[PDB]
This record gives sequence, structure tokens and C-alpha cells, in this order.
Amino acid sequence: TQTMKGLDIQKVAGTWYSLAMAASDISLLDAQSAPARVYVEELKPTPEGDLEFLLQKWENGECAQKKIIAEKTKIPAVFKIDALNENKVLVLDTDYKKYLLFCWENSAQSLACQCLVRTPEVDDEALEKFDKALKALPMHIRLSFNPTQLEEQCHI
Amino acid sequence: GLDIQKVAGTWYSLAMAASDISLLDAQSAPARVYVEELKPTPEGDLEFLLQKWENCAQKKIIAEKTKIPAVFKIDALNENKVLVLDTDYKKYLLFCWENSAEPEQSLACQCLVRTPEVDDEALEKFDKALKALPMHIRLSFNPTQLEEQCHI
Ligand SMILES: CNCCCN1c2ccccc2CCc2ccccc21
Ligand SMILES: CNCCCN1c2ccccc2CCc2ccccc21
Ligand SMILES: CNCCCN1c2ccccc2CCc2ccccc21
Ligand SMILES: [Cl-]
Ligand SMILES: [Cl-]
Repeated sequence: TQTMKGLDIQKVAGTWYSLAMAASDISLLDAQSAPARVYVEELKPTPEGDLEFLLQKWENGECAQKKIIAEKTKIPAVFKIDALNENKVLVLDTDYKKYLLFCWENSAQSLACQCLVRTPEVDDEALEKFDKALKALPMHIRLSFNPTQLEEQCHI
Repeated sequence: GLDIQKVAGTWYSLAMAASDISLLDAQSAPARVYVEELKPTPEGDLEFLLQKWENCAQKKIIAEKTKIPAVFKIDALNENKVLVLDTDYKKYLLFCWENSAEPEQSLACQCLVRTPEVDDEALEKFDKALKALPMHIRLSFNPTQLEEQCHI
């Protein structure tokens, strides 16, 4: 999987909306509580060059919040979220002001990718770039949300 | 010009899409149904032999001919319709279930193939057909899932 060249995480700070999601395996996304069914609410880069994700997930009939620190690696668009080097975040592309494409990758190989947007509206341009970035990846499920869903906890 | 006699026989559900996530987001979901066989009737109706995951249950639904070619009605209330979008008879068939009952119209589309193998050409024609439709969930199966019927 190829990641963005020249990513500056200081420009991705702020609140985001998970507009669309895709995964390598149906069971990663299909259920409300599926493992990769996570909604990005905020990106917070640190001065050290780590990227904190504020996530929401449906768990046991409620929306739960989770913070995940993705630690910098030698690749500016590749972040590690465990000490075993099994789980990574890959930033595929961003224009900073409208959309950001990224993937969770597990090489224990499982992949779950998202199209984030800055404003809770459908962005057909961001959706086209998402589909173009996924073309070479072995996705078996895609989901997309409406503007009403983007503004509710856990996209209810 | 759809020829229902040539779509007869064995099929496999390769991919599925729907207008609403909750139509396809579980094995239990209402549109999560796998086509096993199409049987044309002498009167020009199309019987769909389906399997649905419960707790694999078989279901037969008769799609009756209408005055519009490749459009079939399932009920007498004209609420549920089957649309045949495209086929080459020998490899793939694309179709959509539609329900136009209140308050919002539901749509659920499938790509069927003749053999339990992934067909990138059929999946590309399905993807192209879905581009103009307001789908919010799409799924494709691997050859293992193709052979194991309702079990994925
Ligand atoms: C398989 N690892 C944990 C399962 C969920 N997970 C995924 C899913 C697909 C690919 C990679 C990952 C990595 C970790 C992660 C982080 C946040 C949400 C889901 C996931
Ligand atoms: C492996 N590439 C499949 C391409 C088409 N495909 C997509 C597209 C984007 C994201 C996920 C998927 C997987 C399932 C699917 C189902 C139906 C039509 C297209 C697609
Ligand atoms: C609303 N009908 C409930 C059963 C699900 N169903 C769907 C789903 C979405 C859109 C249309 C339809 C038409 C009827 C039908 C027939 C066979 C399987 C599922 C469905
Ligand atoms: Cl770089
Ligand atoms: Cl989708």
C-alpha cells in the first residue's frame, strides 16, 4: 500500500467526519459493532509528530469514545499503534482543507480504509478520490453515510 | 430484449448493494439473500429460488411479467418489483429488488454469475451499473463464500 509523499500532519488538525469506509473483509464493517466500524471525530498531531485519533465506536448499545495515539515512524505517512509492529495507520492522501484518506492495516493481512471530510456534507470529489485510492486494494465491503448520520454520535 | 428462457438454471450471488446499510449489514438483514436458481415459467414469469441465513432456509418468489420488458412484480399491491438491468446469459446477470412503499424507496441490487468464481468483468459491469444509484452499502464474496451458500 503506497502512502502520501510530503504529508504535513500539522495541517490535518481539527474535527473530521467519516464519510465512507471500506474493508478487506465483510465482517470488519458490516455490523453496527463491527471491529473496524469506528468514526473519526478529531485528529490532533503532537509537536513530536505523532497523530492522535479521537474515535467513536458502538459498544453494548452505546456510543463509546476512544483516543488512539499513532506514533511516527521513518515514513511520514505511516504510523504505528502497537509495540509489536502488527497494526499501522497509513495516510494515503489529503488536500488538508476538505478530505483525508487513511487506512488501518494489520499484518499479523486485514485493511480498513476511510474517507474523512472537514464538513458534514457528501463530497463527491473526496468519494471519487477514495474509490481511486482503493482500486489496487482487495476490498470486499464499502459503506457511505448521509449528512444526518455524520452529525450524530456513532453515525446513528 | 431479455430472453427469460436463457437466464434459466444455476446462479451464484457474487456481489450485493443497497440504498440503506441496514438492508445488507447482517446475515439476518432483509436483502441479504443468495440466488441459487432462476426458473422461467411458460407464462413468462421468473421464479427466484433463494437462500437466506436463519439461526440456510430456502425461499421461492415468483416475479410476474408486466407490460414493461425486464420489469417483474412480486406482490399484488405493486409495492415490490424486480428489475433485470443486464445479462449475457452465459456469465453474469445484474438485477435490482425495489420497494416504493412509504416513507422512502428501497433498492437492493445483485451481480449473479454462472460459476462459484470471482469474475472481475461482471463486478466491473455491476460497479458501472451502481454509479447512477444512491447505494450506501456494497459487498462482494470470495470463491469460498460463493461455494458455501448462505454461509460466508
Ligand atoms: C485486526 N486488528 C484489530 C481489528 C480492528 N482494527 C483493524 C481492522 C482492520 C485492519 C486493521 C486494524 C488495526 C487496528 C484498529 C484500530 C482502530 C479500529 C479498528 C482497528
Ligand atoms: C477489489 N476491488 C473491488 C472494486 C469494486 N467494489 C468496491 C469498490 C470500493 C470499495 C469496496 C468495494 C468492494 C465491493 C464491491 C461491491 C460491488 C461493486 C463494487 C465493489
Ligand atoms: C421491503 N421488502 C422486505 C424484504 C426485502 N426485500 C427488498 C429489500 C429492498 C428492496 C426491495 C425488496 C423487495 C422484496 C424482496 C424480495 C426478495 C428478497 C428481499 C426483498
Ligand atoms: Cl515524505
Ligand atoms: Cl457504499
